[PDB]
Amino acid sequence: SVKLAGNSSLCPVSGWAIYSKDNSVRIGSKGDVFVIREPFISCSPLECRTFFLTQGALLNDKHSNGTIKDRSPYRTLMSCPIGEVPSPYNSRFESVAWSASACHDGINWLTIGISGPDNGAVAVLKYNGIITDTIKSWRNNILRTQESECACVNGSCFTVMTDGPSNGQASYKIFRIEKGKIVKSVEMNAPNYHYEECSCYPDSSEITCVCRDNWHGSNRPWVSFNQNLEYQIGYICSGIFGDNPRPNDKTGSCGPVSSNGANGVKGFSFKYGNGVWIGRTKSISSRNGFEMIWDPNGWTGTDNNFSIKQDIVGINEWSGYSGSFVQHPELTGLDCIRPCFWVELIRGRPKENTIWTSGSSISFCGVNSDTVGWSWPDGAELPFTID
Amino acid sequence: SVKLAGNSSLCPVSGWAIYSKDNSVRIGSKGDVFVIREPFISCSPLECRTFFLTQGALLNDKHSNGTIKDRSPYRTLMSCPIGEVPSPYNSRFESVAWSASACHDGINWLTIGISGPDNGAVAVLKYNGIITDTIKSWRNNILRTQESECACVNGSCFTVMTDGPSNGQASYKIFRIEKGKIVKSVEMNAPNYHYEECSCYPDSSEITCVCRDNWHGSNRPWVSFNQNLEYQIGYICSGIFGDNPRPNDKTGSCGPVSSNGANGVKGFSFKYGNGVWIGRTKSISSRNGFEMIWDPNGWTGTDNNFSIKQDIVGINEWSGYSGSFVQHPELTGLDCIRPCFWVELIRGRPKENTIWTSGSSISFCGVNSDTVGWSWPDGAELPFTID
Amino acid sequence: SVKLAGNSSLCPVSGWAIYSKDNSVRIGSKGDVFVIREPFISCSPLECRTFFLTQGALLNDKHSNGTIKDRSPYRTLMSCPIGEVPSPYNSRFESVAWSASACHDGINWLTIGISGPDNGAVAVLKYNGIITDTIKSWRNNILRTQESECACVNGSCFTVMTDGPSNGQASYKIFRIEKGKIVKSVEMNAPNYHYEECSCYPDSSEITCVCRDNWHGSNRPWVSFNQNLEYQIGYICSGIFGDNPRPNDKTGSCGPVSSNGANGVKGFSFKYGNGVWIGRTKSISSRNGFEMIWDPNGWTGTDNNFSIKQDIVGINEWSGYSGSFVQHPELTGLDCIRPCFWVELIRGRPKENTIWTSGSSISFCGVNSDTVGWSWPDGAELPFTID
Amino acid sequence: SVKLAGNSSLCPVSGWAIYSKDNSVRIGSKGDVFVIREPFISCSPLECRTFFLTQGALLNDKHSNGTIKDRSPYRTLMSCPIGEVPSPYNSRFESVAWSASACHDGINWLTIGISGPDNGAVAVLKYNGIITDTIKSWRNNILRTQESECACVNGSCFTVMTDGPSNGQASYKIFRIEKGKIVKSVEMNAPNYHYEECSCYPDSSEITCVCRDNWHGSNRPWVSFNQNLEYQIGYICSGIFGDNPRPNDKTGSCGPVSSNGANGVKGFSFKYGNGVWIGRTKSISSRNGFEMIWDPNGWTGTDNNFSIKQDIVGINEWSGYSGSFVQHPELTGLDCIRPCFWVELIRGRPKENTIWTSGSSISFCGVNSDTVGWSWPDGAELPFTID
Ligand SMILES: CCC(CC)O[C@@H]1C=C(P(=O)(O)OCCCCCCN=[N+]=N)C[C@H](N)[C@H]1NC(C)=O
Ligand SMILES: CCC(CC)O[C@@H]1C=C(P(=O)(O)OCCCCCCN=[N+]=N)C[C@H](N)[C@H]1NC(C)=O
Ligand SMILES: CCC(CC)O[C@@H]1C=C(P(=O)(O)OCCCCCCN=[N+]=N)C[C@H](N)[C@H]1NC(C)=O
Ligand SMILES: CCC(CC)O[C@@H]1C=C(P(=O)(O)OCCCCCCN=[N+]=N)C[C@H](N)[C@H]1NC(C)=O
Ligand SMILES: *[C@@H]1O[C@H](CO)[C@@H](O)[C@H](O)[C@H]1NC(C)=O
Ligand SMILES: *[C@@H]1O[C@H](CO)[C@@H](O)[C@H](O)[C@H]1NC(C)=O
Ligand SMILES: *[C@@H]1O[C@H](CO)[C@@H](O)[C@H](O)[C@H]1NC(C)=O
Ligand SMILES: *[C@@H]1O[C@H](CO)[C@@H](O)[C@H](O)[C@H]1NC(C)=O
Ligand SMILES: *[C@@H]1O[C@H](CO)[C@@H](O)[C@H](O)[C@H]1NC(C)=O
Ligand SMILES: *[C@@H]1O[C@H](CO)[C@@H](O)[C@H](O)[C@H]1NC(C)=O
Ligand SMILES: *[C@@H]1O[C@H](CO)[C@@H](O)[C@H](O)[C@H]1NC(C)=O
Ligand SMILES: *[C@@H]1O[C@H](CO)[C@@H](O)[C@H](O)[C@H]1NC(C)=O
Ligand SMILES: *[C@@H]1O[C@H](CO)[C@@H](O)[C@H](O)[C@H]1NC(C)=O
Ligand SMILES: *[C@@H]1O[C@H](CO)[C@@H](O)[C@H](O)[C@H]1NC(C)=O
Ligand SMILES: *[C@@H]1O[C@H](CO)[C@@H](O)[C@H](O)[C@H]1NC(C)=O
Ligand SMILES: *[C@@H]1O[C@H](CO)[C@@H](O)[C@H](O)[C@H]1NC(C)=O
Ligand SMILES: [Ca+2]
Ligand SMILES: [Ca+2]
Ligand SMILES: [Ca+2]
Ligand SMILES: [Ca+2]
Repeated sequence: SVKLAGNSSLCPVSGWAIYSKDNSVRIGSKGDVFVIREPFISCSPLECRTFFLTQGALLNDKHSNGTIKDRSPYRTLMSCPIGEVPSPYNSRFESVAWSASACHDGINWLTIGISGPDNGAVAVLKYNGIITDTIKSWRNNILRTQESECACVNGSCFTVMTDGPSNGQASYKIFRIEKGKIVKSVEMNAPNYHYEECSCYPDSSEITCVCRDNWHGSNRPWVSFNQNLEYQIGYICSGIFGDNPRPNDKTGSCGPVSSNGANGVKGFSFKYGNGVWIGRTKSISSRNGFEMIWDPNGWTGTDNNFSIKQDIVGINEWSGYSGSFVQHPELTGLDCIRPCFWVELIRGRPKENTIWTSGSSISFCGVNSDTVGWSWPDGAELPFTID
Repeated sequence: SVKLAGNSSLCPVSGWAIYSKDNSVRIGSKGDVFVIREPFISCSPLECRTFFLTQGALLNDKHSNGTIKDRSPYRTLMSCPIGEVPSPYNSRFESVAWSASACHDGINWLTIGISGPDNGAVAVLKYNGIITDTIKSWRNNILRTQESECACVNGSCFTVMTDGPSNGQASYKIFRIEKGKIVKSVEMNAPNYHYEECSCYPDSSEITCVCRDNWHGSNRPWVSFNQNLEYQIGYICSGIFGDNPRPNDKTGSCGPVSSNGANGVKGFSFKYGNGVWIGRTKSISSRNGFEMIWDPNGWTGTDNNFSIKQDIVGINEWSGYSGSFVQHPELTGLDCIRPCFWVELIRGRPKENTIWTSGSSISFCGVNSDTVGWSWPDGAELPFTID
Repeated sequence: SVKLAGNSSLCPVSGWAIYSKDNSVRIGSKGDVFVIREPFISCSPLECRTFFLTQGALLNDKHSNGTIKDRSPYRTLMSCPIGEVPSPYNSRFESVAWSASACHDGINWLTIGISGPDNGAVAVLKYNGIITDTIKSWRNNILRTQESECACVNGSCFTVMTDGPSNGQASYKIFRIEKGKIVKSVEMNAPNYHYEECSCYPDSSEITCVCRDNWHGSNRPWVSFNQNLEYQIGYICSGIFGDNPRPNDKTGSCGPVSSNGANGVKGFSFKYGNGVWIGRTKSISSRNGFEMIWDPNGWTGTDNNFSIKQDIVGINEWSGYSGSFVQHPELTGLDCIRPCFWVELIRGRPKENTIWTSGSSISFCGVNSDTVGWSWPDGAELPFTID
Repeated sequence: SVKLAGNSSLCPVSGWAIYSKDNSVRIGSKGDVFVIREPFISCSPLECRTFFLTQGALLNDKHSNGTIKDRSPYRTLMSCPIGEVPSPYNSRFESVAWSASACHDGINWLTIGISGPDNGAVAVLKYNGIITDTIKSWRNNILRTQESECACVNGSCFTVMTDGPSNGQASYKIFRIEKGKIVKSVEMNAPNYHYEECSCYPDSSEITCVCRDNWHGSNRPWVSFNQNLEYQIGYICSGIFGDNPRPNDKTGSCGPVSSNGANGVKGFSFKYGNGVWIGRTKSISSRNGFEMIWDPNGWTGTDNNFSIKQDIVGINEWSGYSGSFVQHPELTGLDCIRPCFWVELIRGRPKENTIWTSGSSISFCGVNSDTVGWSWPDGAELPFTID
């Protein structure tokens, strides 16, 4: 076992090849499948796993009732092999959690699970499944984290947490973690910015996080930092607006775009110099569709001009959260960090007539070979028997 | 593989971080989950497992009928990874048993499973799943043991067994076990004491057991011993009374507290010099709630004064048995033996209107970092379909 | 990996300690559990497994209909860890089979699965799951084998097969198998003997098989042989008659006891010089109860006098087949081959009002420490929903 | 780990011994079993696995509705151990796919999964579960592949893909793949030939593929090639016609036999000089029965004369696709490549009155020891509850 280096740059990619699909909701009609949301993928140097927040309940059972609710003492962070349905028969228990992150440093898994009251939640950090640290809410207002993988470089792993309002100014901290122990943290000085649910990836020994402004931004905020937590902040400048909801595409801003800026969805993007690969919903107003868009000047430039779109989920189909995950050279044998992404396909409440909310997932990896657009949606027929 | 040393002292702890939650009863509404009681956790130098006594039946099936009953030829000791629901698809078979213990010496698992008639029960000891010894009832009155992990030091493991009445004087024996073979035993000379269901942990090469006085004590008895089975006995002196039922807190005794002393619940406590960490129910009269209390003078002093309470399960929620488990330095990389605990959350009979009784579990580990009180209860909605 | 020696003698045993119980039928009321019969246990130098003949169907499903029937193209030999219920989620596939045997030589598993028409059945031999030999019926009348483990000594494994009538003289062959290849066979010259379903175990470099005379013997036939297949034959002489059905105990014979001799049940016994440990049903007329009896002169002497009985299953409870299995020194660390046994607890047809027949299992290992009699029966409540 | 050589010739075989049977459809009546079709087997140097295209749904659940349909975004390539039922609790996720292939080079698994639109489908190649290449449709008309294992020789693996009409001339390409990367491809110049769903096996360092002519041939086309993709083409000359549908046996042709040539079924055959082992349906008009036929002159000669038939599935029972798989010397310890085959037993639509279509499987391996004909059919009773 050797620590992941994380010093190479992101692989160049022309399109996105399909990597996995679990069909969780379709299978959970009959099989014993957890009610989940906030899924994400992360890889060790030997496998990729799907992590997820269960609701302590199965699909099509009465305890799925009320699962629109975000935070309870029943929620647990669990994981299973990528592409398999999350069941009690194939899932590893990770942590008690209603917000989470996880990543592998090359030697062992770090998991981060936040539970406890809204006014005093505690993140429990584990390394190889042993508790190695805790951090308690410093603003007493829903201490919360990425809902996607943390990022590792040279034996350290990194994450972002938020505490305070989700509809106004809050407080955002970056953490350096070594063998599950917090060895440094910094509070970002980011007045008028809003960071939620960051998608963070390593690139050339530094971390780049693309997050969600749930306050007053329909473009996405970003924070980038090196191993010592020296950080910079901005918003993606492209007029191909990344959040949901958002306005129609038009001239962008390098600061938060107020139009349709309140609310949001977890997302990601990958920076390539001045260019950006953006994943987003197809609808400007709800969690429908998914597409990947290459804007060669979109990280730093404000026009609404792009060079490539690839369809992922059709406009009339349900999408949800999305996030980055990477495959490092130690896993792939490549000379670059391979970028991949996942999409959560949310079914049930609030859009559909059910007692429950749950999701399935799809994922893709970036390649420089031929790809195609299509739609790979959830495919379950709702409502279910229990509804 | 190397034997666990067990020579370091208990880690200092300021609070209890949440470690696991299985949601067994909620999941067993639909999934194939064993009817269980008497769960406990124990760790090897590589993983922690949940051990439990099944009823040879699944939740929501007719064979769960009558599972208030303690002893039958259908009960088996099985185990699964911590935090996973106990199913026939993820559980390792250990022993035929209606009372049990288990622990790992650093090389292999010892399990102890008692079965047979009330007038002549036999404990079957296994090391790495091979039968290595038996011990038969010496009082012909329900030979029985810890219902939690045994404790290992320097290649030997240790347990306590009781035979005789549960409402009067009985007989209590301590055993030293090496590779599943009993190499020494002693009968404790403890007139007017009652020991049931001991929670035993290693600390500085000696074993400390905190047990249940089911006869006439609402504080908890203790027995401590070294590897040669030279032992001392007492009761926890604190007026923060540890058993359930019990009286309201008041001046304690270093002997059995007669008030509300009959009956009891399995529990634990950790000794730190003159101080004690006590886990107990919140109700004085039934198995409701759970809390951890630090009394800095409570091992040896009789006042009802404490310095720290942390809530675990709310007063209006069902609790049940609780027990110690430790994580040794060989597992954690620490310089001390880490104390942890589990709580059984009992659902069904006798408190609820069901044909069945079963439990889920929560667990916590001691840390010297920030923690919080909350309630993490079972969460199943009873009755079930089968009722 | 090293070949099992099989050169030590059988461990001396005073009684039988309980080793496993699966509760298959009770669990299969709800869980996904195979309809099985003809279970047996066998151990490698690392684990013990339960082998069984499935009916290609689950309990409580319509395809369990008609499972009184012995031979079909749907039956498969599968295995799972000892004490676990045989499900499609925990069972390894071994062979297509309606009669079987299996054993581990110290390096790999041999399995033997017989399938095909009654007039031309073929045994398929596999070593480490690769087909290594076949043997075809030589009498065109239900080629069939042990339904329990084969026996290994010094890199060779041994079994017995029968072809011809089950109610008259048939033909019986002994086979020596090396890495799944038949290297020698002999036809036993045994006029007026009947051998079915042999329970064969190694002892002092030789194999002893105790079988079932389904023709005209209520005591059990035996055949013993060395590695070169030089063999001797006899019947257990004790008047503690071993088969079911049988007469009440009285003076025995060293030849087949005609009284109630037609029909039978698979069984076993262990030879200790002139003495014998006999396992048998408690009823003389049906598959009810189980008990172990030590007769110190019963291998070679004809009196109905015994020195020890231990109860296993009560007289009013269903039993079924039973068989030997051993644990060699390479597994246990002992200086002798440890004798163990299993009992099949048959439920459904023909004794009960169901569409189906299936079994659960119990097992025990011989020890020289304290033991007790009891009853550990199946415990399912019939009929089931599907009936 | 060492690359498979693939330089020895095919083992000589006199008959086919039964290797596995899963009973998937029978078990899926109650258990949680995927709706599948297009199953196939492939082996590593350590195990054999069943690969299959799921429909993202379970048997006896409403999402099995409409599963006669071939191509959807819900279909996934998954695998499980040979002989086990394909469930979400025992199946490894491989790829998103509605057409597939897989094989092991001695070091790692290659999988090939085709998904996307009919007018632009993309094959995603993975080596050890990491995406290593893609190939996009070059004729924009259902890019598609073997539905059975690819073939490996000396660190390279080989497959055939088709793009264009299934009822007229299409385009056929052969690919050489090294560690999941396409290192060479060639378009076969095969005017008036039709290649679908090739069964390809290694033999003496070359690959032989026997396929399906869905255009105008009731005998089977073949293509053989060496590692550099120098290829030859023909049709099996025997008058024992291999496809379904077909005419009654009569004088054959070395070119496509037009009589009943439209449509087809995936199949295989093994070449032994001028002779051929043919597997085929028993019915000339539908997917009923299965039999193996040795024609000692049938590869190159046109008579309808044969030397050996062995029955596999009875004339009145449902069959389906069939395919080759091999076991190399590195797995078996033999000096030749062992030929084996599988049969898909298709149940449901279009032949039966159900909402769904799914299959079970049987397999056999070639031996030079005694064998027998029989019928090992699916055995499920249709319709099911959901119908
Ligand atoms: C902004 C970050 C964060 C601030 C607490 O909130 C996150 C947002 C979401 P999100 O998917 O946007 O929520 C959908 C709400 C649907 C409301 C429907 C109303 N109908 N009814 N009843 C889910 C997350 N688990 C949640 N995180 C935590 C930790 O709770
Ligand atoms: C005191 C130790 C021991 C002495 C035999 O009894 C233990 C106590 C308990 P406990 O949880 O306190 O029992 C709850 C009784 C509820 C009675 C309800 C009445 N309604 N009805 N019908 C469970 C344990 N398995 C049991 N051990 C064994 C070996 O049987
Ligand atoms: C004697 C050896 C052998 C000779 C073929 O027969 C064995 C005997 C039995 P056994 O348990 O004794 O059978 C119970 C019969 C119950 C009949 C009930 C009648 N009611 N109805 N319908 C099971 C075995 N699988 C069977 N072996 C094979 C290979 O078929
Ligand atoms: C010829 C190769 C290929 C050309 C696209 O078609 C293959 C043929 C079959 P096949 O088993 O022959 O199809 C059975 C059709 C039954 C029709 C019943 C009509 N009733 N209704 N509604 C299955 C395969 N998945 C399919 N491959 C792909 C990639 O779709
Ligand atoms: C990353 O570090 C490795 C190991 O020293 C080195 O070979 C490589 O050049 C670095 N890569 C980049 C892209 O900087
Ligand atoms: C869901 O919860 C509501 C409100 O507590 C209740 O009225 C309803 O019956 C529940 N439904 C189910 C299926 O449990
Ligand atoms: C990586 O960490 C090592 C060891 O802590 C440190 O000495 C070094 O500066 C770091 N290397 C890089 C390339 O950032
Ligand atoms: C326990 O033993 C180890 C190994 O000899 C030693 O380093 C350590 O000091 C001991 N610890 C204590 C706390 O006594
Ligand atoms: C439970 O057992 C009782 C008493 O034997 C019986 O009357 C009742 O019907 C049973 N219930 C179920 C669901 O089996
Ligand atoms: C531990 O056991 C060893 C070996 O049996 C013994 O010699 C020694 O006294 C013990 N050590 C301690 C530290 O108790
Ligand atoms: C069996 O063989 C071993 C190894 O040579 C030897 O030590 C032993 O004496 C033999 N045992 C008996 C009981 O013959
Ligand atoms: C069992 O089979 C019989 C006879 O074929 C049939 O009449 C009966 O309905 C079947 N029962 C079930 C539950 O399938
Ligand atoms: C065991 O097998 C070996 C090797 O085939 C042989 O030489 C020897 O005679 C046998 N030994 C015993 C103790 O039977
Ligand atoms: C295949 O290669 C091996 C290894 O060099 C060699 O021993 C063998 O003769 C070859 N086999 C054939 C049948 O050509
Ligand atoms: C199957 O689909 C058809 C057509 O969409 C529908 O009318 C029918 O009810 C469905 N059946 C089930 C069991 O879902
Ligand atoms: C096998 O591959 C090697 C290495 O690429 C090559 O040098 C050789 O020609 C090939 N050998 C055979 C026997 O085809
Ligand atoms: Ca926003
Ligand atoms: Ca008490
Ligand atoms: Ca008889
Ligand atoms: Ca054709």
